[PDB]
Amino acid sequence: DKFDYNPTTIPPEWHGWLNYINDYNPTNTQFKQPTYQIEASMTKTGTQTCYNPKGSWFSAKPRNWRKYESWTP
Amino acid sequence: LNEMPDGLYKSPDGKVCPPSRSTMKQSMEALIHHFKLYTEGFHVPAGETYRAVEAPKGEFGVYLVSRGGNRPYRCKIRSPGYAHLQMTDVISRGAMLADVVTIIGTLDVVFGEIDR
Amino acid sequence: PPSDHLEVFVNEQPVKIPKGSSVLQACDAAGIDIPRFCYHQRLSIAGNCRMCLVEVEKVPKPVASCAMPAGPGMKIKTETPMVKKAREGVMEFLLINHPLDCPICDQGGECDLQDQAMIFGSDRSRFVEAKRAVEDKNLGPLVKTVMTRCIQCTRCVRFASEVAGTAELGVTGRGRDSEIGTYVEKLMGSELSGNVVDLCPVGALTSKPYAFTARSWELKGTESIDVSDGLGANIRVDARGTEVMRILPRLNEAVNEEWLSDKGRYQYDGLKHQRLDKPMVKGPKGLQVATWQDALGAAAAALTSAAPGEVRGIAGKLADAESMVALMDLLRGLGAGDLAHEGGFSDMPADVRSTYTANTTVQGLEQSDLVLLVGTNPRWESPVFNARLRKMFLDGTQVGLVGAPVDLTYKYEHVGSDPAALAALAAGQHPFLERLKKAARPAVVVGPGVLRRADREAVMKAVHELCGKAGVVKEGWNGFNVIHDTASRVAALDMGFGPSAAARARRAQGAQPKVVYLLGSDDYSEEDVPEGAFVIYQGHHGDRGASRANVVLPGAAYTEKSGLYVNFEGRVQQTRAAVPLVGDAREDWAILRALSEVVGKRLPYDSHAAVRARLAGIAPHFANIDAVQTPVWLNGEYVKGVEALAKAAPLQPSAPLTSTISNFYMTDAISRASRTMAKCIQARQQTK
Amino acid sequence: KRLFGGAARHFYFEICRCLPFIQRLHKMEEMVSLKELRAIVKEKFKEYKDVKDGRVVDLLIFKGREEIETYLLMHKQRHHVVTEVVEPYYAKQRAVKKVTTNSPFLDSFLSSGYAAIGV
Amino acid sequence: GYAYARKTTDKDYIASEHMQAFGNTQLTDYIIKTVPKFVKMAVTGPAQSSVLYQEPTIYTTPESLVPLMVFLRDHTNTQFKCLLDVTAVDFPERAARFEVVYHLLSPRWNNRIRVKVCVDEVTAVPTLCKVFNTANWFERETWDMFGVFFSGHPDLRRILTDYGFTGHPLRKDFPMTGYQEVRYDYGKKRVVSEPLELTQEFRYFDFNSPWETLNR
Amino acid sequence: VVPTFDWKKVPVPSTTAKDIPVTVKGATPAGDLRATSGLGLGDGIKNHTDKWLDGDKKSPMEYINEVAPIKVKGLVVASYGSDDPALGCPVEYINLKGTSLENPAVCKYTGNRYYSDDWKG
Ligand code: SF4
Ligand code: SF4
Ligand code: FES
Repeated sequence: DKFDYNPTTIPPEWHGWLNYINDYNPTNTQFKQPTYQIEASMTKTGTQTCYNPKGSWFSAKPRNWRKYESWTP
Repeated sequence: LNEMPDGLYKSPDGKVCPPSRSTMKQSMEALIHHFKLYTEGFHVPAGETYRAVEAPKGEFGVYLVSRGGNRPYRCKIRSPGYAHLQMTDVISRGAMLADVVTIIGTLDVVFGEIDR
Repeated sequence: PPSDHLEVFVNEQPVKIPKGSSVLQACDAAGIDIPRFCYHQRLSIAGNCRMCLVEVEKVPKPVASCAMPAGPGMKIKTETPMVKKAREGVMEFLLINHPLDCPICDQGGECDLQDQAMIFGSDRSRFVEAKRAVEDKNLGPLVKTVMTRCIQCTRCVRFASEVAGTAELGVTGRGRDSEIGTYVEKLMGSELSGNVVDLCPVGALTSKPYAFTARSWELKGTESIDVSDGLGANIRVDARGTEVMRILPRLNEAVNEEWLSDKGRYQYDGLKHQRLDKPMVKGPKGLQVATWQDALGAAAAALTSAAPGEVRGIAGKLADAESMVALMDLLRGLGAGDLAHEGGFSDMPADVRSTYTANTTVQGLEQSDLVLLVGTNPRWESPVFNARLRKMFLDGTQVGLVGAPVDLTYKYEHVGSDPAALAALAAGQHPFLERLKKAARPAVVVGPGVLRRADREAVMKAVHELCGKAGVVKEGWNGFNVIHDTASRVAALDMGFGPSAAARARRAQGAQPKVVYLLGSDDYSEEDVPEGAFVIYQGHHGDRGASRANVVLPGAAYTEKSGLYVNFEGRVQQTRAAVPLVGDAREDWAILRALSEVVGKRLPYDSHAAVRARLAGIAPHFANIDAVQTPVWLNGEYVKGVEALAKAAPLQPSAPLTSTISNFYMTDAISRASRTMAKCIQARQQTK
Repeated sequence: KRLFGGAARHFYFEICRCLPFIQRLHKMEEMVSLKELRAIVKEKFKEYKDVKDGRVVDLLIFKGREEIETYLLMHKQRHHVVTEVVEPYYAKQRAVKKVTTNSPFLDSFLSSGYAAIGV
Repeated sequence: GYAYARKTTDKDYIASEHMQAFGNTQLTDYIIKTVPKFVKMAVTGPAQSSVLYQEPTIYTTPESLVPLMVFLRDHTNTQFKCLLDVTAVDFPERAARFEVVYHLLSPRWNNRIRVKVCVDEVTAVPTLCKVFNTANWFERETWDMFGVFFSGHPDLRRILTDYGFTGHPLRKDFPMTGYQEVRYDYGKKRVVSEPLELTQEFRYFDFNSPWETLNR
Repeated sequence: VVPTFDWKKVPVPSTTAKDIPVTVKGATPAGDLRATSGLGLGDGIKNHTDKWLDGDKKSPMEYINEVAPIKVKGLVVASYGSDDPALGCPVEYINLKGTSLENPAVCKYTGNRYYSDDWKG
């Protein structure tokens, strides 16, 4: 990405090599891939598709966090 | 760098120092001590002390008061920059405005330890 | 006495102890708290955990201090090298087979094994062999078992045999393969079956409704009272913010010792459902949310537009004394007199407090050698009181019963079942009268099902004649006791919450009210709430009384307020707020003071202290909290005074003296909303 | 003759001497007058009129002094005077004999389930 | 003004044998015998200077704190020239709930000592500004944090807390989060103090074991 | 004398009785009391996983249900959750007698399931 380059697009199997944490990359090391692994992509901050808590206005259904049930007649 | 010995780096009193992570996952006493040291903590016996260290700005000291609990009853912090900054009234007398910043710089003050 | 207190030496300090005390009790009287796992104050001595080992002079072995009696001039040492080596060795033996389960165990944070290992044990282990693994057991919906954590202290077995009386647990196998439980798949059927979770010192037996929800260090504990029955057991409520997480007993030897029934322990989950949190007024659409000003105005308009003789006020089973005196003063200020109680016998005369209270008290009943129960089932009315009756049975007190035959977990002599049998006992036809006449301190306990009867005055006259002939009440001993099963009844009798003579006459000729105030009432009879009347419901749960009302005023539960309650022995106790008020609810006496202001005749008190001072102005014993007076006894003058109530509504010698509690697990609006109580009933239904 | 050396009236005189400079520096010329300010500061003094100990009187005067120099050195501005000194006084003398016949209890009842904390 | 650089060689020693023996063993008895009216209680404990020794703690009345400190500064055997700090400890169970604590260091003989005065909330302690020049800011901080009044101070005013701050934060009955909080108001265009409200209240964890023996 | 009590004639409100939290087979008998706290009651959430997971995402409980029970020779098994004991859970010793492929034993740390054909069966 020449126009919107960002370090959050570096996968974790290249992150430790590029940050000088270890000397391992996929070209010399076979990493164990979990079946639930989510691939790395660019951050979504500043847009309206960012992470929000469950009590937020931007959620599909906001939560009222009451710990009791009210009586409805 | 030349006299670094081989051996333990932690005190072997398990009622003060937490165990290793392999020991905690294999023996019952280590897991109990891990659970208790990471929640209640050790109990310090009742008493008091003042202990000081030659910190790079001077003498840094802690006055610890113990009633016997797992929490300090009183912890007074003595900072050298607090005493060094008190002198600016007698050190800057007879100086000019462009020497105040030199005096403040040569006293070596950081306001985190001054303002606790 | 031949020196009834003997002197021993604990760490060279002289200690005087009563005779028959053990070494552990002598160490406790010296201010030393000896580690223990199998000893309990309320159970029999076992001596199998070997943690209480101390050193006695001229004995080459460590002695077990819990079991060893203390002799004269004995020298006890609790801090020698052999005592410390013994403690570390016994702890090491306790921990070799224990599972590494502290993260997933519910006792973590309040564990006797953890804390005693930290203090009296070592910091390491040398054990690298494989451990013993045990399958878990099913004991019902209230007790959860992870049996790999058992340390074979046999506290559960001794409890089930001695206090609960069911005797269903045992130790099967031998040696390392000893195993606690029932051999076949069984359900723990005792009403006092949650106490064994407290008695287990480890996480082998934990509370199933509470499981995995909280750690003990996060809980703010409040010392309150229990309102699920009339005994008023002393409890501690543990809350995390606005939510009550568990309820535990606390020590009171004059009331409940250390026990609590399963209803009083597990009904707290009904406080999270069907809660009234907003005021509502019935419109053409139905009940809908309204402001407090609007709801108070509607209630005041209905209370003022009706004639004073068309207003009735009914107190619930859980109303505190402050709200009851507020409602009583508000209705009497309007010229009304129709006061009713949901717990029945609202027209009962309350002139002398000794006639509706336990004169012997709960702890004073233990000095009785013969007990006659009249028409009561104490196992379902108050299981903690029935446990104290079993404790009295185990050390020699004989029990007889006149009433319907019931399982009481101890042997009793069935004298009869009807008031005809009571009259035959008073005349002399049954040999149990001669057993009562020769007893040093006989006792009579009358249950609330007798007072709910239409002919209760004749039955009480027969009981008084029996007590006069058998020496039940004499100089130095008063053995006449009346118990109750509802929390709010005795306070209402104390303050005078009863209907006037005109209101009793109007009910006799069949007058029907148009405005009914329901102070927390959900088990009212249909004769007292007519259809088409205006209903003001003040309460905390949405139930039968709130579905029928026109104005709903949300109040506080007993975990949210500090109200006064009096138990059946006459002791004034109080709740305390463990959580704040829920939603837009208010304090219960405060609603009635605000409503008296909106009506137009203010109550003369503006604070909690002032309404308590009004209560103390009516009856002065209300001011003495956590204490009980000695009530006046007027011999047969009181019975002579109410002979007109004996002549009218005559005796029914064929109707059996029964107990009115037919559903033990669901008695009020809180326990009816509890899912745990419903599972408790379903477990007893699916076993057939 | 005057209890504990008359130190209350001496401190009151000192504050009353200090007051017009406070009014000029904080620019409160068109908000409050010196007469009502003197009455307000007098009303601060009457709250401790029943102190039976002279050491408590000396401590109270020392603390009131330190309050008056933190007002003199512009370490609290005019909005601090508004929100802490004169509007509590005007609220305590403005709500007296209100236009509504509601008792204080019923206003508290309609406000919330609990009493108000602070100001 | 002591401990001038005198030896030009490396020194492999701390103190002399006779003076170190006197300071580590006999100093408590010496101070008690020479000035008995100044001393009301003494504790010899685990030694501020090092983990290997013992050092005294002297209790005195406020009426004799200044003469005792002058004696401890100027006497030839106790040359305590440096005052390291002044602080207080709150004991709400006592009739006099405060203990004002003074630490001292002797550069002449490598020693340390601790001096205590017990007062309540309304008893003044004499200032040590004339004896030690650092006593100024420490007494100002002690007045700020605990409300201990030091009589004879040149300018006793608060030094650490906020400008309008009433209340002494290090007392045991003062709340950890306080009573007021601070925000900007767009309407008043000023930073304003308001009564405290917390989005998440502080969770107090009560960890203490009912078998623990050390609690005093 | 002492007549039996009929529990089947005891009334239970229908709103309460239909809302009992129960369990599937797992580590308990199927249908026993499931402990719950108050979280999610205001939003009408009676399920454990729905209280923190939003959407049609695969739950952790559905992940562990796809791993078959493991055949172990012996009477007791030690569960670490990893090949390396330093990287897993504290060791759990799980009883294997009375177990089969249909009714295996489950680790309370990891949710892995084990059984043995060694208890004369
Ligand atoms: S009973 Fe539970 S909390 Fe206590 S030591 Fe055993 S595993 Fe840990
Ligand atoms: S289950 Fe608990 S009470 Fe029963 S023997 Fe085991 S450790 Fe003791
Ligand atoms: S407490 Fe005595 S042997 Fe267990």
